[PDB]
Amino acid sequence: RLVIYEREAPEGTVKDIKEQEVYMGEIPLMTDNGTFVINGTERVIVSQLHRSPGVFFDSDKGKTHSSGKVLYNARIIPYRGSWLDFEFDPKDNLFVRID
Amino acid sequence: VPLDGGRFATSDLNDLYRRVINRNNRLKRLLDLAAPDIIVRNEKRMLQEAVDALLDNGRRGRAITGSNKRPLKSLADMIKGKQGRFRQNLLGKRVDYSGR
Amino acid sequence: SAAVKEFFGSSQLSQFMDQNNPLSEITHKRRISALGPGGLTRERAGFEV
Amino acid sequence: NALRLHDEISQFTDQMVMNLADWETLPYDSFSPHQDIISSRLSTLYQLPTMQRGVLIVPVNTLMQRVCPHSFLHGHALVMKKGQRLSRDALRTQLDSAGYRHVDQVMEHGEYATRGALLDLFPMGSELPYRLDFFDDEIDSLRVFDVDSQRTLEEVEAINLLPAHEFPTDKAAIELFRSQWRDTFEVKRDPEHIYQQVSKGTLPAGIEYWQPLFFSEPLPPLFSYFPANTLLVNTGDLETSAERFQADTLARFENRGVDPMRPLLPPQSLWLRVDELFSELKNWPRVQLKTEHLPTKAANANLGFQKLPDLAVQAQQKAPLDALRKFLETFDGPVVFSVESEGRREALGELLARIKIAPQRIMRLDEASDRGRYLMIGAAEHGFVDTVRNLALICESDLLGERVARRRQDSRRTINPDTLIRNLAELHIGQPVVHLEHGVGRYAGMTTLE
Amino acid sequence: SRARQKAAEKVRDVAAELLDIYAQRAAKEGFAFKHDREQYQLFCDSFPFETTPDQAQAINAVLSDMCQPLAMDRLVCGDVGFGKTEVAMRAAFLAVDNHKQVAVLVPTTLLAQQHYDNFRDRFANWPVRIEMISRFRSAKEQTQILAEVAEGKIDILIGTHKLLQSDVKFKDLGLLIVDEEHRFGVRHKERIKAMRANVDILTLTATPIPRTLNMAMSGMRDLSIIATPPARRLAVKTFVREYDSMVVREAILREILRGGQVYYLYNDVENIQKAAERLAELVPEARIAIGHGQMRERELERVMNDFHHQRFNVLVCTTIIETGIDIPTANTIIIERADHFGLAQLHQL
RNA sequence: CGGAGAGGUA
DNA sequence: GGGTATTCGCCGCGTACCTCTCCTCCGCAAGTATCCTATTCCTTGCAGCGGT
DNA sequence: ACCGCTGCAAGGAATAGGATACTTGCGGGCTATATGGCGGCGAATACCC
Ligand SMILES: Nc1ncnc2c1ncn2[C@@H]1O[C@H](COP(=O)(O)OP(=O)(O)OP(=O)(O)O)[C@@H](O)[C@H]1O
Ligand SMILES: [Mg+2]
Repeated sequence: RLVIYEREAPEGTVKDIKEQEVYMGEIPLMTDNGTFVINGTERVIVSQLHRSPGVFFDSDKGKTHSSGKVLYNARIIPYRGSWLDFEFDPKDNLFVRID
Repeated sequence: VPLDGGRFATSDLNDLYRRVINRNNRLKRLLDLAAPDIIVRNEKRMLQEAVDALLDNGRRGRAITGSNKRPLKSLADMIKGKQGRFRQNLLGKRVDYSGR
Repeated sequence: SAAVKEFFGSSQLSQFMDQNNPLSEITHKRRISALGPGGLTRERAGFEV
Repeated sequence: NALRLHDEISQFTDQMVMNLADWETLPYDSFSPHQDIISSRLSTLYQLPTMQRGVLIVPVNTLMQRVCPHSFLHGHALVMKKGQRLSRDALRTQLDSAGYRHVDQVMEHGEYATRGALLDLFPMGSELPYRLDFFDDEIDSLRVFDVDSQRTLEEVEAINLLPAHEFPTDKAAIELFRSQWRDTFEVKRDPEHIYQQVSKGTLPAGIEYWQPLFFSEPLPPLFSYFPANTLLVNTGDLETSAERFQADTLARFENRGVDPMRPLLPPQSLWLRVDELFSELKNWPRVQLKTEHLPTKAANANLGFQKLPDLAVQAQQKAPLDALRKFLETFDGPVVFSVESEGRREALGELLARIKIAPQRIMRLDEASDRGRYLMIGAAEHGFVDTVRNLALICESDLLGERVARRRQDSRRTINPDTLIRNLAELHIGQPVVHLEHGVGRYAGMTTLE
Repeated sequence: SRARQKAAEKVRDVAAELLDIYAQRAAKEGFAFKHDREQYQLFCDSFPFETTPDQAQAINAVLSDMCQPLAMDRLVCGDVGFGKTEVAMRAAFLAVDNHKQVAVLVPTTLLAQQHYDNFRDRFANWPVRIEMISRFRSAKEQTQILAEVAEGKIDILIGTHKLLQSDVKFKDLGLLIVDEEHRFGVRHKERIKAMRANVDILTLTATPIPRTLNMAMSGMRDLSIIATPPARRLAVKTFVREYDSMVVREAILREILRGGQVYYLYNDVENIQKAAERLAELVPEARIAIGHGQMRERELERVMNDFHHQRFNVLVCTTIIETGIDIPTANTIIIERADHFGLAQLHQL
């Protein structure tokens, strides 16, 4: 439904409004079972198990620096966007890195 | 080799060779014309980059690609690795009079 | 239509149905792949995952 | 207007009509004045105390501005052509005020010599000493001689050593700028603040608008640069455009009087105030050219300069040249056609052949007769019937008057015909209806919408 | 809906026509013009400038190519505002001094008008009658210009695509000067070569469209670049900002209080009236006129004439000014929506 | 023939 | 200078076999230039028209 | 019977809406960014004298 404003009127009016059942997209339909038919070949989209978006505090268990020093780190992991990480230099500093 | 649809396969080596030959012919013409130095300089930069990508692509941090955003297969990439000539066609190879 | 046909047709998680059983179909639909986009890689996954 | 006048005046005379190349930036702008401009903005100023004839065109945008205040000009510069009828000891005392030292073997900056007839200098600006050879109250040579060998490399006619920046840039002036800065503004520690930018040696983008700090003597109002006897000719009005420019400058000052980074001097410090500007235009003998009937008195006069009659042409009438063909018979005086370019003369020479008028080409407007058609090439933009001396000037923009089309056609609307459309709504549902812009539809009821 | 009804029959094969045009080109011997030293020295002396040592190299190449028994086909690719047009005039003089009917082809009406004025300016004493044919000239002027051309009295004819409309029959065509050829397609560039094969073509452009740049880089045409910007030109400072009324206002006032003029390129005809009204409410200090190639054309004549005479400052314009409008006072362009423009387009603007 | 991807046997 | 520290980019990571699918042109929008009818509006050419 | 002045009026000219040909971009188009590795090593800064 497309509204059209008029210019010289104050902020927010209507000249006309036109609506029309516009066609957009063909979405494949899941059959009665769970299989799609995509080009005549019957496909199945399996569920995926990924790390949940959020924030996680991990640490390599002294895998580096050979001192037994645990280098704690944090990841802010969005669902969609650019990641964010904080970590510790073996000198007990604190550095950020992006993507 | 034809793809059986009237067109031909990509065959990345010929693509790299066409790139190099095109830049080289253009630079030869532009050197014949005594063009100003700012133009011939980046022409020679382009030619150096093209021959670079022909001999060994990906040894620069930048690699040029065709389809699917993977870099092309250069003449050094046809020798290296598990799929080069040495490990896939010379040390061990497919054999006639054989069954399974 | 392009962004949807690309996902349904050619993805890593839209795969050809195993169909030599009723069991194979019904246990390939209830599959939990830990791979695909936004996930780990087959030959670079350690002993702990 | 100034630019326009610089083309018009040069058409009607031959004195050296010349502008004063202003910083093309806006008040407190962020751009540099493009050093080439300064090389023509200083040179004018160096000749200005002694120009003996000619016209200098300034707008009030530049007239209200302040400029380098003496010293720096007669200290850090030397312009001199061979036609400088000047002595030896005058240059001696001016270099004395410039602080140069009398050295017979000139080798380093700030050194000068006056021996016999030949004068030597090692200027502040360059690294080359020059031999001058004044004869008989006049300069005669520009001999580029070595720092030590005293052997001429080249004989030149005119020398230009101008500073390539409007303000002094050496270390002492930088220290002065910093000291005045700490006097007025406040320094913040940031590698982009202009205090540290200048201190590190670089000049920021709009550095010219922090001019007055560098000098420690107030900038002169540009009127000190005028000769002894000028005659300020005005145009239009000044006590209306100076005020407009002052208001706009104040607007820019408050607009950019934010941003603690890069702060600004008050407009009083880089511009005359309109009160001062009219304190100074009561110090020069003045002539105002204004386009309206001034009543009667001494110091007032009226020059009968009527406008041209209705001169226009159009291809609509079978006789297009009617206004001109009827004007040019009823005119006892001469007529000068003032075509724009050279080629346009031909585009006007084959159009006045259509009514048997062949214009001579004159050079100066006072070559016209009692009775003749002439044309001259310049850049004038509108005509006039000079009814004093009966002459007329018909500029080419008085043969192309106006365009008046788009007068349309009758009726773009019909009112109260087959369907009045009074419409206190009573219409049924499904009843055909006409929207004026889209045609026929079917009315399907009231509705409510967001 | 109905716009998809048209096409798909490839109604005409172009390969056969182009091959036959070129084949007729390569067979016929060219015209070898005659060069008079002093009689062209006077034309050089009328030039109120100095030919930079690359422009005077392009000019010498063009003349020594025209005075050869073959047929020229030269591209004069040189950066914008470097004086490519004076190459065209110093070749046009050599052509028409042998009574040879130059034909200049420009891809828009305003450029046609400007070139008409410039050519009348330059050839302002030599007896060569220059005329312009376009949609500005009315149908009682075209029907006389065409009769003149056919009888062979007009000796330079500057025209838009109206030139190549099959009713324009030159008597003795001797030189074709395509100007701003990164337009015109192909058939327009060849429609004048097709009628007279051995004609000499001098192709002026600043950013040649890729086909006729490759075809110059492979030897089919010659190429004579121009560098060494002429006298005191400064590289234009380019700024890329998100659109902002304050940026627009500051840019416009900086230009106007300098005294120059502004192209405010908008490139949308339906909304250009509202855009000019909005601009004139934003900047009361300016004088604003609208210029685009969909007016009654006696209004466009007036608008771009008044612009040349400083009668207004800001010109709210479409890309009709993309093709070499000179106006040496205009010193600020403001491209309204620069995201959808080609690299060549942005460079010409 | 190449590329990308999925899965399976020992 | 010079001894040692830290970081950074390149190298590598199993064999053999089997099965499957999926991989760019061509319409839209903007501008320009022209041409082509139909409608209406000056424009004057001719006939009227009363006056002489 | 002669004349200037105008009304009809035929057409002439300009003005609209429709069609066609270029240039440009956009955008998907049936062989044209991802972030879930790690270890070794030797060369290149770098740090502390
Ligand atoms: N050698 C020169 N020295 C100084 N000025 C020159 C020189 N050659 C040309 N000019 C000036 O520079 C301007 C360039 O305009 P011109 O049309 O001649 O070239 P152009 O603008 O690049 O061509 P186009 O109009 O096709 O873009 C002209 O006004 C001309 O007067
Ligand atoms: Mg040109």
